[PDB]
Amino acid sequence: SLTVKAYLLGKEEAAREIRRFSFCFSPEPEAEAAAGPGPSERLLSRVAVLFPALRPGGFQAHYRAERGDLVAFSSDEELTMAMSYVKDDIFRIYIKEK
Amino acid sequence: MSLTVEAYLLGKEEAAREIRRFSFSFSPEPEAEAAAGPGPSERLLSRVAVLFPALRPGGFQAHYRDEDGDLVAFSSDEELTMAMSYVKDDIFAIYIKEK
Repeated sequence: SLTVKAYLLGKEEAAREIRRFSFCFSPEPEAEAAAGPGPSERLLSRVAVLFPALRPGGFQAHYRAERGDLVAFSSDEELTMAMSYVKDDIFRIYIKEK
Repeated sequence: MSLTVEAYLLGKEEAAREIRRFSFSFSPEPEAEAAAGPGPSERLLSRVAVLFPALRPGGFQAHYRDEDGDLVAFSSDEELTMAMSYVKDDIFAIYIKEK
């Protein structure tokens, strides 16, 4: 399992709301239903129901890189890399509504 | 078994406004038929309301400290079972904040 921590940012980039959810170390939930994506579409799904303060699918999750800068990710291929940075079982990300 | 839950009221300067505690049951949920999903969360959030009338009845969010210490606004039973996993004693501390 892997707990993913999300950080809500308003106008002053200030933590608006904080929530976490238990994730599976597996690559994807389904094998047949999955039509390409998996982790991204899954995470972005929770963040929506967890952060109703903003649109359901009108937001972009930005993750810190080796440099620290923010990189709005939206693809499974990007997730597998994001986890490569964190050595622990905690995946932190910056949530921002479009 | 029993478990006392301590709540901390926060105003504008995040200063302790009011302090109150209530005896809780170690059981998973109070009812089995009436319960329509939730249990501990809906139960705790119920007391905090009657205990902290200074704010809205259901217009508040309880934040609990994590392994890191940061505040995590919880609102689901699944989140409660985890919060208790942190505290080893029979005292559950939480930060109450009115929306």
